[PDB]
Amino acid sequence: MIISEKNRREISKYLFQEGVCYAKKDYNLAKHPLIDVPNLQVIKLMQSFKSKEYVRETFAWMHYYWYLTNDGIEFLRTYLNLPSEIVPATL
Amino acid sequence: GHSNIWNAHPKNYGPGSRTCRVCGNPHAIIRKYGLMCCRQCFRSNAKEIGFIKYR
Amino acid sequence: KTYTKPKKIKHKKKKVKLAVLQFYKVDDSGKVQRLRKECPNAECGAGTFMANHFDRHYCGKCGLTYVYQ
Amino acid sequence: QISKKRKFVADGVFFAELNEVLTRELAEDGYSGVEVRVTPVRTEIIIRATRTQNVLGEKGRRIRELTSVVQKRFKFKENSVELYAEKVNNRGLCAVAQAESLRYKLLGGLAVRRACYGVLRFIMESGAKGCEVIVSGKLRAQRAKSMKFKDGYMISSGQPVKEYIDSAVRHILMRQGVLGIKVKIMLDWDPKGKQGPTTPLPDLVTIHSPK
Amino acid sequence: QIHKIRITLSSKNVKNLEKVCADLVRGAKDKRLRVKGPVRMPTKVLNITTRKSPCGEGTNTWDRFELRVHKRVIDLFSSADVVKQITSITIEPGVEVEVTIA
Amino acid sequence: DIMTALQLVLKKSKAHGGLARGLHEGAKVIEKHAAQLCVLAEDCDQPDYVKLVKALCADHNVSLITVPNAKTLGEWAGLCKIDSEGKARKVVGCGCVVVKDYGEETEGLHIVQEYVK
Ligand SMILES: [Mg+2]
Ligand SMILES: [Mg+2]
Ligand SMILES: [Zn+2]
Ligand SMILES: [Zn+2]
Repeated sequence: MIISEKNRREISKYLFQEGVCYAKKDYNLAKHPLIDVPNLQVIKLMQSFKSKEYVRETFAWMHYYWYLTNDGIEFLRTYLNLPSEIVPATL
Repeated sequence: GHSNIWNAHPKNYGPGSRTCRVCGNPHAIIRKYGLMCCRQCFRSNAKEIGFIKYR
Repeated sequence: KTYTKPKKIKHKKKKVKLAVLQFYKVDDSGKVQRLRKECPNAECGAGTFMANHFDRHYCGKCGLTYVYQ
Repeated sequence: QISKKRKFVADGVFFAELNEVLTRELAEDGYSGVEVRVTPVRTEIIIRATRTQNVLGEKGRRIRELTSVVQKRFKFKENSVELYAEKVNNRGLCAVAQAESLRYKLLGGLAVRRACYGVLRFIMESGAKGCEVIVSGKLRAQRAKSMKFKDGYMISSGQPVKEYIDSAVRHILMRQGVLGIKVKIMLDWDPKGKQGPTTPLPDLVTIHSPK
Repeated sequence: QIHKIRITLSSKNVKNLEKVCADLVRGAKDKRLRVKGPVRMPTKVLNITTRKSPCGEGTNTWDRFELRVHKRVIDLFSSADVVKQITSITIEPGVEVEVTIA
Repeated sequence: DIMTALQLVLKKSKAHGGLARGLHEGAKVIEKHAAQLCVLAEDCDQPDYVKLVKALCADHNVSLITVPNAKTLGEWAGLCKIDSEGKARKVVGCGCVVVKDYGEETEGLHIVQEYVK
């Protein structure tokens, strides 16, 4: 899916800073409740991350639940150019 | 589709503006007390919700 | 299923070998001259040109159009 | 600022949704159930499982992730909802745990009869007055059939069923279709109430021995 | 420094609500405070009647689902600090306690 | 060390994502006055391309550096797929590269700034 660079940066930043993220299955929602990006782009970016094992996806009662993995943490650290010391708030 | 066309039809009321919060189906929604669950899902989750059968 | 009219083909952008190259002219002394206008819009900023249409000037970023007679 | 009716209904809906979310997330880890306790400016959620090491993870990373995602999804104030993982006492007396164990055994290729008999024996050796396990679906053939295993006491009618019977239902996704597993465990009277109902059966009369 | 403190207790379990009301009343009495109540409001019975079948086949049979909400009102004539101390006693789950003035 | 310094600076900028590639974007970024440096590949078959690059860089007072091979410049710009075996394959030549922000100070930045001056 075509995603603006700023939107992808914001999504990745939020995911790494928090380590978890949810999303209601609403493709046409204007903005994600926690992220300024539209809901569809957040859902599809998380699906892309899950497809290559960067995140774990759980679905229940029309909602998504994404949890970052070690490979996902490494990818986000490399891509965001953050120092190795900084880690997701969950740890 | 085009932004002004894709999903542009108003959905402020009617069966198409509401769905089951458990399964997303738009049919047989129980709106009483704000449950917003379809009758099947509500009958499945009634005990957890706190609804008891006395008669 | 059966179809009556020929299948429609989605729009594909035409390819220009060097669209930027024709937006500037360089003299022997080294001075650079721009052969197309620049959008006055602040958001577009400098370096953003406007198309030279046969009745108006069109900006591809903000969509601002100026008609000349 | 909502009415009491809507408040209680929303509390029940939140409990149901949280239970479903935990069941989906903690399937393999084991999830007997959850309890929600509300306190002034603090809500406590206790996760019951047979394997709290998996639920907590290494240094509580998994439980912290669950707490964060629950707080974000349910709009809880930050540092206001916290999760706890507790051991389930007498897991053999929990219908959900036994159903999950049977699901795991069946998904591993174990024969249905052997797994069901083992589950029945484990339940009975755990102090259950009786138990019943039903397996339904396509077993050994394209024609669906039901398998019933039973031992001990069992009641099915009247009010005491709601307290003396613990039951669960689970689906197993096999290669050729879904398998339906039902676990029904009859508890035993417990004066303390920890391991069973704190009420005797209606038609049980005890006469004290005369001096 | 005396005010009519209003305490509203709501719960789905009668036993826990009654025990909490009794504990609050005894705590107020132990401090020589004036207690009015507890006043039992009419029980609220939320009712939902839904068809048993997940389809349209068979005899139309219906499930009567009820959720009962019990509300209690207690009035104390004392200061805010003493009532706050009294209400600090342990409260079992399922009982909501709200404290207000008048 | 000048070539190594330039490569290090370009790689760090790419990691920070503060660099632009191509003339169609290079001219725009340079005209924004946010371009702090320009790099041009010598292996160019279009005299107008190099003439325009040099004229714009001189007019806008932007540091200019030259590279012999355009494919090497593209590789240093990240226009390739890195394989675990070794050097990245599927390379595409990049005629010009521009820098908007260096992200952070580096050893090669000082060498490049000393050389270009
Ligand atoms: Mg009987
Ligand atoms: Mg009878
Ligand atoms: Zn439903
Ligand atoms: Zn413009």
